[PDB]
Formats: sequence, C-alpha cells, structure tokens
Amino acid sequence: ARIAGINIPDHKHAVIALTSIYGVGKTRSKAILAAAGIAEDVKISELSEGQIDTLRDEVAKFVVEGDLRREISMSIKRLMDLGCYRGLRHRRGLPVRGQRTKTNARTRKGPRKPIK
Amino acid sequence: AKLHDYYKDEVVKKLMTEFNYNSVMQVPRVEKITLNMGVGEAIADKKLLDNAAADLAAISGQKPLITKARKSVAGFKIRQGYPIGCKVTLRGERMWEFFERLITIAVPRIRDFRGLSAKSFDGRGNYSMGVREQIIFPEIDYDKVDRVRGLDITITTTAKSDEEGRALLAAFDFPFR
Amino acid sequence: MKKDIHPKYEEITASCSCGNVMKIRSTVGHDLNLDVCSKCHPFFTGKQRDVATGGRVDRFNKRFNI
Amino acid sequence: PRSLKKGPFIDLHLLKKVEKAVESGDKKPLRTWSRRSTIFPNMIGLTIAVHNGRQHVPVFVTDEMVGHKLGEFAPTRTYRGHA
RNA sequence: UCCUCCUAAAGAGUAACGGAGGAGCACGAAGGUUGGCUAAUCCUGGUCGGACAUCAGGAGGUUAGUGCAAUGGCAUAAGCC
RNA sequence: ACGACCAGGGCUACACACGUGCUACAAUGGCGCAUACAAAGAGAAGCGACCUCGCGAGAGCAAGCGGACCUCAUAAAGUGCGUCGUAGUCCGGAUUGGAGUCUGCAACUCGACUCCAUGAAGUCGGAAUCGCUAGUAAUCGUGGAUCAGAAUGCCACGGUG
Ligand SMILES: [Mg+2]
Ligand SMILES: [Mg+2]
Ligand SMILES: [Mg+2]
Ligand SMILES: [Mg+2]
Ligand SMILES: [Mg+2]
Ligand SMILES: [Mg+2]
Ligand SMILES: [Mg+2]
Ligand SMILES: [Mg+2]
Ligand SMILES: [Mg+2]
Ligand SMILES: [Mg+2]
Ligand SMILES: [Mg+2]
Ligand SMILES: [Mg+2]
Ligand SMILES: [Mg+2]
Ligand SMILES: [Mg+2]
Ligand SMILES: [Mg+2]
Ligand SMILES: [Mg+2]
Ligand SMILES: [Mg+2]
Ligand SMILES: [Zn+2]
Repeated sequence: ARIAGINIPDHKHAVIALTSIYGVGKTRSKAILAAAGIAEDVKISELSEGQIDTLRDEVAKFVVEGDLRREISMSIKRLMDLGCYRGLRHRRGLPVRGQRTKTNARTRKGPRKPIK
Repeated sequence: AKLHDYYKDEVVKKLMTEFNYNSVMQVPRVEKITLNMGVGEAIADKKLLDNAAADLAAISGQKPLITKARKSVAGFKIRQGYPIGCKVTLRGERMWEFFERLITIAVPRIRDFRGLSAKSFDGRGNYSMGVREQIIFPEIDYDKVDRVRGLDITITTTAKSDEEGRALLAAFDFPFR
Repeated sequence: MKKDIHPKYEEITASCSCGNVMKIRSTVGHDLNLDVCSKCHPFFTGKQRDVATGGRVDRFNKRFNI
Repeated sequence: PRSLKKGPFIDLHLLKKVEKAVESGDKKPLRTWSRRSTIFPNMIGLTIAVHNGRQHVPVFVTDEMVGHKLGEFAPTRTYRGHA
C-alpha cells in the first residue's frame, strides 16, 4: 500500500488505487497489472509483498510524481523563457489552446473580478 | 551504537587524515540532536499540542518537553507562558540510534527526495533541517494519524568550522546533494 | 532516563525489499517491512538520470531526414 | 500539427535567404512575412524580423526555437489592460 | 492628604497658583527557607512560520528584570525555577 | 481614389454584463462483457467495402456503386451478468503538458480528431423566469445542407414514452 513514495488505500481495487499515483491512469494501471500478472478486481489487501515489489518495479519503469512534475514545470518554464505565445498565455494566465477569452475563460482566470 | 562504533573506528581515522589534526580530541563529534515541533495552533485546542507530543514520543522514545513562550507577542496572539511547542533533546545511544533510523529509513521515505542542503550549517558546523511530514517515520501509523505535523531536526556537533561538520556528516554519508 | 514516563523502546527487525535486514531499537514493537532503504534508494542511479533536459535539434533531426 | 510524412514546412525564399546569410556570414536582420515557416537548426543565431501585421519585430534565433514557427515570436494583438 | 525627582546653594532641612509624574492597592503566595539558575537585543541556520512564536549556535554582557510611579539599589543576586 | 492588385494581420482581443445552447453535479447511475429492435437521407474532383498494418485517429492495396442492387452504416437508449456502494467518488470532465493523424500551398496567431498523463468548478442552483395538453413533453441515438477541412447551431428522421 506504499508505492513510489506514497500510500495507497487498501479497500479499493488495484487499478483504482494505482490510479491514485500521479502519472498513471486506467490504461497504464492495466498495463501495470498485466505486466505483474495481477488481476484488476483484487484489492491492495491480500496482496503479497513480492507482488507489490513487482508493482513498484513496473511503476518505476515510467515517469511519476516528482519526475513528472519536474518535467512539466520545465516545459512550462521553457515556454516562459522563450516568450512564445504559449508562454505569454501561461504567464498572463490566459488559455493557451486557442479558446475564447471574451467569455468562459474561468478555469485559467479563476472566479470573477468585479470592476470597481 | 552501530554508528558510534563506526565513528570511533573509521570516521576518526578519516578526519585525522583529511585534516592533519595534532590531537584526536581535536576531531569533531556529534553532541546532541534537538527535535522541535513549533505548534502555534494550540491556542485553538490543547489536544493538538497533546497529540503532537505523542507523535514525537514515538519517533524518539522520549517524553517531549513542552516548550512555552519566552515573551508575549500580539502578531501571533500569544502571551508569555503559553505552551507553544515541544522539543526533544537526544544524546548518547538514543541519539545515535535515531540518527541511524533517520538517514537509513526516514530520508528515503521523503516524497520526491533529492538531497539535503549544504547551506544549512549556521556558520559553526551545527546542521539544521526541517521535515515536511511526520509519516516518513514508520513509528507513526498512517490510518491512526489525522494531522500532518512537521518538525525540525538540529544536529549540534563540536565542529568549529562549517566544513568540518560537512565532512563529518559526509563521513556518515549524509545525503547533502 | 526516567522510569515510567517514557514509551516502550524495544529492539525489532526491519527488513526491506532489497533484503536489507536491520535490527534497530524502536517504539514500534512489531517487526517492520520496508520498501526502500538508503542502500536501495535510487539516490546513486536515479538522481543521475533525473536532470533530463533532452535535445531540441536532435529531436528535430530525429523526426525526419532531408 | 503537420504530419511527419510531409516533413516540416518553410518558404523557399526564406530558405534561400538563410542559405545566403549563412554563406555570407552576415548577421543582418532578415525581414520576413513568413510567420508560418518552421525554424531549422541551421537558423540558430540569426536576427529575423518577423511581420506581425503592422511591423517587423526582430527575433534572435535560439536552439530551443527550432521546433516552432516564426509567428509564435511575433504577437499580433497588443493588450495592456482595461483600467 | 500621601509618595518620587529637580529647584535645594556636595550634612539635614528649605518657599512660590515653580517644573515634571504617581498613590487611596495587591499577594495565603507575589511571604519564609533550602537547593539550583542568569538576562535585553541582534546574527546565522531551520517544516507549516510570517518584522515578530518554538529550536540550535554565536556576538553581547544587564542596555533586562523588580506586582505598580520615580529615585536609589540589586550577581553573594533583592531578579528567575 | 471612397476604385483596383498582393503579402501579412484582423474579423477569434478581454477587468466585465446579458441572451441562447451543450455537458454535468450520479446509483431510475458510471464501467466492463455479451446481445435485440429503426426510420429518413447522401454519394463521381464522390460514397468508399473486404484484407493487411496501427492502441488509436488513420494508412496501404483496392472491389462494387450515378445507386429498392454498392458504400456511408454496427442505431443508441434497452436487455442479461458481474462490478462499484454514497465519497467530490471508478461521478464529472474542464484545463494543461507530451506524443500524433488528416484536410489543405500552409493549421503560430487560428482547425478538427486520437493516444498517454493531468483531473477545475460543480454535491440540483438567489431575486427572477421559460416551454409543453399525446405519440406531446422528457429522453435516446440517426442523417443531411453549407463544406477541402471545420458544429454543442440549423433543418429533417425514427426508438422508448
Ligand atoms: Mg493518477
Ligand atoms: Mg541637601
Ligand atoms: Mg548646602
Ligand atoms: Mg545652582
Ligand atoms: Mg536562593
Ligand atoms: Mg526563527
Ligand atoms: Mg463573429
Ligand atoms: Mg469517468
Ligand atoms: Mg456530407
Ligand atoms: Mg490492427
Ligand atoms: Mg447496457
Ligand atoms: Mg456494472
Ligand atoms: Mg481529462
Ligand atoms: Mg468544490
Ligand atoms: Mg453529492
Ligand atoms: Mg394547445
Ligand atoms: Mg465540412
Ligand atoms: Zn531498502
């Protein structure tokens, strides 16, 4: 119940408690359990510690929490340092992917800012 | 006393070599380890202080000394005498055994551990670090706890300079960077 | 140390996935099974890998040939 | 983005201007309306004045500016704020 | 009415509708004794923690403290457990 | 020149306010496997089987079709079993990073789609307000026009009811 640094809930199933890992989802969690030979309907309870060591090795095959967050921050600050359009959007807090900023940019812009 | 024996046999020979000291008493040695938890939020309830001392007693097998306010400040809404933190002084074998469990167990259990700083030596060899989260020690049960505390570790040694302590901890393979 | 105020402090065994069996004195009581120790921590390999800049010209020349 | 099988895209008149300024070894600012041209690795170190609709903003070319297009470094809308 | 300093002229004392401040209590421990301890402030490092909590070291050496006003005292502490 | 030609930009901006919609806040449900039942349409610079390759969007070869013949094209909701077991959740899917495909001279501003990862708000909505009387509302999918590509819009179709 301790994979890649962090803890994992025992009562949940295998794929879901793996998806608690920042860097895996339902696909890669199925690829993990397939490479470990572990069924998805079993829990993190009643697992062998050797099975969990295989799971830890399979997750260690990929890029995860500290690595993944470091890589993501590096890509964003690369755009910041270049000064491209995506960098300017990332640092004005505006949406990058070409959405509308006249209305409905509330995820990047947060809640409403009243005119005083 | 595993690290105390490792000190007495290999660290002293190492430092006598890499510093060319006249005497063996001139070598550094660790003196004490102080474990503070500043709990400024216990003005809400005593039980936050009372449970953090219970957690820190599991980390180091001592009853912690509940520290109090030296004076009164109004920015923090405290008066002189309020119990505001807890400390543990560790000396001797219990110091060495905690220092072993630290650099062997708890530092690897840090999320996104990537090293320590070598810029945390207070000008005179004494090293100070702060942990973000008490669950890196295995004494704490994860389900049993509720609140993420944090503490700070302060290793007070007899090194005069800053580098002699840096070399001493590096002799204990202390993960600076 | 004083007699009654202190917790029970008993030597137990902590074994790890790398098989690092280590006997320590602790307040756990029961035996402990670890995941990573300082012996098996990727501080000596993983941190070497962990800069990971990657190249932009080499990615470009990688994507095709003229 | 574009398919890999088409490769990259660049104007021919740009690629000829780059080949000339490479061989001549001049660091003169190349004014260019090709905001849609992908930067090549042989373009590194050049001042290229990309059009924005109104003028030519000079872009010194870096290594990291390779897998992008020239228009990303010439913003067309000026915005300072409402208040 | 009482207390403290100056005026007050190096003993005491000394006036003015002269210059400045306080008191009309508190404490069953804030008393007695034994034992022990020694500040303010600043510097560096340090999870939340911030100008300022707690922690460790260093400078400093009473610039602090004294139940309350001022003056005189206070390390053998009269200060603090 | 208030006329004409070209490149690039803009019509897509963003402290905000309103309208119309889509998707939701789940258990009358989400997921996974299996399986049943439609109507109406479009197609030659087009529809594009089968087979192979690819996780995938798609790629290659390539029949048949100006079409009650061939293709788009398996309808979905549903039903059967298992699963989750009330949580910001196996709800929700925004956002963002990386890798890609196709159209097209050309997808930076400024396309759509796919894959891996990320997993906001949101736990039924104040004052106020709208539609609907039966195959109706509600809900479920389908097709077309415009169109190289690009609809949650529009115009049509049937299912349950
Ligand atoms: Mg995850
Ligand atoms: Mg006199
Ligand atoms: Mg006299
Ligand atoms: Mg005189
Ligand atoms: Mg005394
Ligand atoms: Mg501090
Ligand atoms: Mg418009
Ligand atoms: Mg979902
Ligand atoms: Mg059509
Ligand atoms: Mg295939
Ligand atoms: Mg079904
Ligand atoms: Mg189910
Ligand atoms: Mg998502
Ligand atoms: Mg919320
Ligand atoms: Mg709810
Ligand atoms: Mg009617
Ligand atoms: Mg179209
Ligand atoms: Zn280990």
